[PDB]
Amino acid sequence: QLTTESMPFNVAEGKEVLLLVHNLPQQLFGYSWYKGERVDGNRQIVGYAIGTQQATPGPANSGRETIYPNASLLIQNVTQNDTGFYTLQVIKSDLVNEEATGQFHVY
Amino acid sequence: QLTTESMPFNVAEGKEVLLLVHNLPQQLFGYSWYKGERVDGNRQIVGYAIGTQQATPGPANSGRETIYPNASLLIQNVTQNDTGFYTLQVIKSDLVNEEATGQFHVY
Repeated sequence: QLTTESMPFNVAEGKEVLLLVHNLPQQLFGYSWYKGERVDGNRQIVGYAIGTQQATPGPANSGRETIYPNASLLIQNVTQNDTGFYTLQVIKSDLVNEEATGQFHVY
Repeated sequence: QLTTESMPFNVAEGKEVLLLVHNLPQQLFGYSWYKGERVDGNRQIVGYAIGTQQATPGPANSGRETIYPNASLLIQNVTQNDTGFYTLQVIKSDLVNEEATGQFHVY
């Protein structure tokens, strides 16, 4: 059920893009965003815990990523290298997690 | 740094194998074992919350696997088709997750 959408999909280099998160599961611990099509802690952008309400930057964090409590990912000042796919992992309390993947284009 | 290693790597058809998990990072949530070299909710074997102590079987559960508090995974009555890769995801509490992938063969 979990899906993500870009807003706007096509983004002008310089201003922001919003990756909305739809159909969030229930029973949640936190979120994890990754740069790419797969879940990879080596390319993790940010890790946010709901209970502690504090986010931790991953290896691929550029400082331009503000995360929202609904796991939505905002990227201000989009670079041509910020283009491509973005993967979200929603960590459920029963450790049976869910992942969605989205993308946006940059000119 | 989180690594795993099959023990033994070369397994006799029908016998047992253990995927030792060490270099475990402190401050954890729980574990998730997947069948394959990628983290993927459908090929999930087991999910374990270390504070609920609860262990929920995934869609890839064959009832031969057993996860331990030390995150290790043991597979009994090993068939030859199991020859492949297994991915453990260690969920931190800062939600910056670590992953290790194990390998074992059956002769």
